[PDB]
Amino acid sequence: PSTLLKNYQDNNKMLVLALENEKSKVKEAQDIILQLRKECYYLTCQL
Amino acid sequence: XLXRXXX
Amino acid sequence: PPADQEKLFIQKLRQCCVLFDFVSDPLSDLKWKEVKRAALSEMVEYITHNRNVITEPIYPEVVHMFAVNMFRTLPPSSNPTGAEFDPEEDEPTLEAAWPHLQLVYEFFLRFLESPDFQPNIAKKYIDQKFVLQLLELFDSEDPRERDFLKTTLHRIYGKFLGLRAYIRKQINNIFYRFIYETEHHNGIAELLEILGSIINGFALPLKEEHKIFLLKVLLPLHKVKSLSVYHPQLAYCVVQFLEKDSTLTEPVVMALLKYWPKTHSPKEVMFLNELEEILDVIEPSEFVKIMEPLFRQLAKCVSSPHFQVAERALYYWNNEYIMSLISDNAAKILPIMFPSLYRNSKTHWNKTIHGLIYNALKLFMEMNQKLFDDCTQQFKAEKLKEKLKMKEREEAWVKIENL
Amino acid sequence: DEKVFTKELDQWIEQLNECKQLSESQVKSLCEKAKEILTKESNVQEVRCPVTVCGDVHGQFHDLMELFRIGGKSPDTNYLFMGDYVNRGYYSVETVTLLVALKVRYRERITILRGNHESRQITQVYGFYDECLRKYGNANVWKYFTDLFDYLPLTALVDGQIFCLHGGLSPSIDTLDHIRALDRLQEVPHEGPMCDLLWSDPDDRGGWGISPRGAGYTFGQDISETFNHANGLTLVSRAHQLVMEGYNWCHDRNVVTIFSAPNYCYRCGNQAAIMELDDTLKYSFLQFDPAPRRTRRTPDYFL
Amino acid sequence: DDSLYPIAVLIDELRNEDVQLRLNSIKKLSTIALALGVERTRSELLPFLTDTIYDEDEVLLALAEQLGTFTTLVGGPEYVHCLLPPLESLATVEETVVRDKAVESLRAISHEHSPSDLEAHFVPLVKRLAGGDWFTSRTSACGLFSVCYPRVSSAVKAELRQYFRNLCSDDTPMVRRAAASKLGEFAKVLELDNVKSEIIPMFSNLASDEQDSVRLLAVEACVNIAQLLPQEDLEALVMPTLRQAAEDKSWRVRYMVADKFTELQKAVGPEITKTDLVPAFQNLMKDCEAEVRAAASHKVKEFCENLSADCRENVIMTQILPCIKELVSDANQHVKSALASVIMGLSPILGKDNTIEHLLPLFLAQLKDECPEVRLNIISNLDCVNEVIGIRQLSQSLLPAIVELAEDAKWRVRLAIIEYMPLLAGQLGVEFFDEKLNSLCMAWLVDHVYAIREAATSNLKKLVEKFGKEWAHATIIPKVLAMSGDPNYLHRMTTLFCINVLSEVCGQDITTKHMLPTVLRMAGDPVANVRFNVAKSLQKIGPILDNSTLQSEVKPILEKLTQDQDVDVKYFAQEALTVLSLA
Ligand SMILES: [Mn+2]
Ligand SMILES: [Mn+2]
Repeated sequence: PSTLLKNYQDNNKMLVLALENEKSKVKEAQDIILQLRKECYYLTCQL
Repeated sequence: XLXRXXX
Repeated sequence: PPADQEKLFIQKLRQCCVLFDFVSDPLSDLKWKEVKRAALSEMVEYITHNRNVITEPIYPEVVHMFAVNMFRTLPPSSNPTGAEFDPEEDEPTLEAAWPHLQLVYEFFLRFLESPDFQPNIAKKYIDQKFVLQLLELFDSEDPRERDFLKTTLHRIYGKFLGLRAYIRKQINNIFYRFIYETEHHNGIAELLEILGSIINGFALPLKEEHKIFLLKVLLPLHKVKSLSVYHPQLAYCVVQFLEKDSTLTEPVVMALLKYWPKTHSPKEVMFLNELEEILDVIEPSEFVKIMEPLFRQLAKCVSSPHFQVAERALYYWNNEYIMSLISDNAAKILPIMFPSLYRNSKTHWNKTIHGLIYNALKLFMEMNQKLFDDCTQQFKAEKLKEKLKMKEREEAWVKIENL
Repeated sequence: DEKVFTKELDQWIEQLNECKQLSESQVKSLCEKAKEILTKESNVQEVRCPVTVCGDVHGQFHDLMELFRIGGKSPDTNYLFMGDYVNRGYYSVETVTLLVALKVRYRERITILRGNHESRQITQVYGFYDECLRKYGNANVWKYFTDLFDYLPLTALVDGQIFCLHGGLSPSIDTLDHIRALDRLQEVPHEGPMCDLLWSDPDDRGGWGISPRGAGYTFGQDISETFNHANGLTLVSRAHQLVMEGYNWCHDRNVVTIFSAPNYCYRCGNQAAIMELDDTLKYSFLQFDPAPRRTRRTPDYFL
Repeated sequence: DDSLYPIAVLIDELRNEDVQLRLNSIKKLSTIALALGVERTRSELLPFLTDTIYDEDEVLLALAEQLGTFTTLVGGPEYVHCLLPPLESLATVEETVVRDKAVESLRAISHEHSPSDLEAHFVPLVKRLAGGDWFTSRTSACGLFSVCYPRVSSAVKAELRQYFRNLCSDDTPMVRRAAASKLGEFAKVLELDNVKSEIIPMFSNLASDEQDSVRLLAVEACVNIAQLLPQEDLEALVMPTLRQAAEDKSWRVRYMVADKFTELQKAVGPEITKTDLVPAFQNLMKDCEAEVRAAASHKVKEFCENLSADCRENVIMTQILPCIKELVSDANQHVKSALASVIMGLSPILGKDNTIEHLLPLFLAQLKDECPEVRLNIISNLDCVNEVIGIRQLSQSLLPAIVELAEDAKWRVRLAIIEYMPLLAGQLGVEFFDEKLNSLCMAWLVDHVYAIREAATSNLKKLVEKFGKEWAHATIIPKVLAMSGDPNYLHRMTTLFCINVLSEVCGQDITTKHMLPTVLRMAGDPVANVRFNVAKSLQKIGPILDNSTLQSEVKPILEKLTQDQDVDVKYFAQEALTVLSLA
């Protein structure tokens, strides 16, 4: 009855840490997208 | 109860 | 049996004129409340399924039964008033006599909806006086009451040509008072829903009365603080007129420009949203008339520091049809839009709208390659215009020593 | 050694006590002066032992005045405010500018932390932005105050023992040093530790969990107990969630919620509270109600 | 630049797109006019502002304001009528606030019109406005009648009366509302037998209007109307209409009556009050609607205080008193609240024995009400009761309840009692006070809320002013100083705040011997807040002391604090040395 709860416990640091890591990754990808958007703009300016 | 972001 | 039925009906209408107290004494008369509750309950079922019972004498008996139950003075507001309160956040305060009130409403409705119902026989009793007191009821705090009233007045409007002019004039009065005197009324939405359906019904070469009604009543409804409560239904009413007669679009768009919120952001988003729905119906001919004033505003909005204002504006670019009207008018629109989104390309606190202005600038150059950065050429024409200004005032003040 | 400026400040403060805003050029100067003092304060500010600790205020100036009536005048008694100075109330301009004012006159007597409403985005969807606009006619004062919010410390530590912050705990955070290592000089991010600290709520679901607010996390007793034991804290003191008694214990008293805006948005009917930490760090709470509140407006299309 | 150059610049400025720039022009419109002739102002600028100006409501609002101040600029009273065309237009404008300024400006300049001009220019303006197509023009007109009327010929007066009458019977409630608004104003300007013959009918019709929003405005008018008129005309005319409003189906109407009730009582005079206003008031105190009952409650003492000298006892004791008793246990917090704030003022009216018999139990039920606002409102006016009944009687009947409220849950109630203590103590005397009430006052100093501490502190100064400095030395001082060893800095500062106050009136000796020593020891308190208050406190009591004490004792300690590690201590020390001239 103990280890079961203890498992759910570790399983949750695990999942949360992961969620927080993926969230981190969407934000970094958003920065790539903003840069590229800027680059498309600068490049179309010289057309 | 006004809007979750908080009555 | 075939007759003493008609006497027993009237007898029960009478007994339903006894008003009961649900507020002051909430524990009183439980038994007799039920008696009444049952009494009009069966009267619904009675008139609902059966037929040929709306006989000539029961008309006054019904209208009177309604009036004595429905037409009271509404109590003091249960909500605080003032500049620091949003009526959207008001606690729902319910009509405590709804047990009886619902069934009076439900009844008078079936009484109306019967195919055996004779208008020009009832009209003796449903008169202007009745309508006025019915109209007063729309300020009820209870949404269920307002809901029934909406449907009831909507029927009455449909079935009595005599009363149509009066009903129009009377609700107009209600709005004028709301817009120009009190800025408080609970039933604006509901009255507009009725009006929406009424706008659709209107006839081909739109009548002057209704044009005036759009320009003088519906547009100014836009200036009141609590627009969010009824804006959808207001926007609908407006859009329908424009569908019915396209020549109305310049005045309406010019009006929305005239009323543009300077200190109320949710309303700014509300206007932007309403205007787009308008552009979704704009004949190109009517578009050429209002583009420049329109986009001088959109320029202000796009450069707005308020992310929800900027966003909603910039979202106009995801509209294929708007985007094409921009395209084959690009001559005029681009030199006014450009400075705005250029000043905000170098830097921005909000990354999303930063992304959206970069995209927007892209779509503009794809329309007509415009290396036209005689943007700063205007920034000088404005420095000179200011030097001529200040040198004019000099002359005027030094001409105060006067004749 | 000239106090020409403290005369000027004393005037600004006196004015503000009469619920009168400062001017554009005064706020700008105020924030400029405020930045320089805040910048030298830590992500986890060390706060001296006798203080009175306060929850949310949200522009309810007259209730802040009421707070001072319960607590004592803003020099004589030390205060620590846990953020959230600006949104739902009718007087956000007067409230934040007063509190900043007090901080620059008495940097040692008052500490002000960042809450989740001290941020460009939140300040726009809720009142503050429009308040600034109808009280000044432009977005400058907003720009100065929001620029200033990036400089507010995230957390306080009273006597190495009572951890003070607006939101609650973070999965990315296990120690104060994790907090000290952050770069706070920025807009509140949508995700991450800085965000969690201003957004999270404790709850009764004994672990990390999804926040019903679109941000931060919920957390149960076991996090609090670990976090307290790991850092040698006797109590987590926090302030971002309305409580009807103005203050609320939970998690076997590892955390307290303090909330200082009575009858929130003038709707909620809650009591407010503040907590006094005395010379020997014994606590006591003071609850209080809203203060006795003693034409047709200008059209919103004017300016 | 030539003759009309200043107008060209204005045109340019109103062609601008920055609305703000257009405003600055309009704000500087009197400079334009001065630049121009007086006659170029008249025959060119004025017409320009009339025809050639289409713009936003904010600009029209400014123009309205400017035009209200242009009389001299246009050539003075010989020429004010020039201003009317512009103002007539603005009076027609949809936006409420713009047309309101327009009216305000029109009223102002009317006084500059000769009666001829009022007849040839101003009155026609009122006609056009009052008979205009839209309700905005018509509502504007209602504001203009009472400034031209007293100064025009009787034929013109007959016309103004007709138009005013037409407005009162508009198809729209918007105009009817605005009319009823200006009915009293207008009445006050009519010749009296026109009040009787033409205003009464107007008033009667509005008072029975279908809309209750109109009807309630007729009540306000009834007051102005009754005040212009003597006992006998009231009975035929305004009274049967007034008696109706008090029974109106609309609580909004019944509320005005209740709210305007004493004003009505005066206006009508004691005779009709007795016959008509007594039953009405009773019914209003029994209204089904609480706001009405509350409103009426507010008037209970006023009404009674103005009843005729003869029947005063019978009516109060037999008609009003039992209503009051009923109202004391009303369900609604707020009607009970209203009553509690005026009921005690009844005492000097019923006299000693009646108060003790009838009023007292009431006071006691209100002194223990569950609603804090009730009990706050009933503390307010206790002295007025002490004047009618004895102080002996007071301490027997009410003192026990007052003592209970000294430890009330809500601090504002606690404060009410504190602010009343000094007066009350004076009346009981020292031997009574400091046997039965001393500790109670001392406890306040140690109360959880600052405000209570604060109040109890100045209270000390008031006490010493009636008991003198040696009662202070033996009774107050040592408990006050005992507080300098409280573990809590918050209560320690109380000791300083108390000394600040007590020094002012205990005199040099007591201060120096018994207070100063405690202040100087506190200079070494572990907590800065205490320390800088020792500075503030030495500043304050400094002048009371001999220069030798100041010099050998105070100065060193202040100087020691200027060396303090803490910025606020250092500042307040430096400050005390400047002020005391020990720097
Ligand atoms: Mn918060
Ligand atoms: Mn908050």
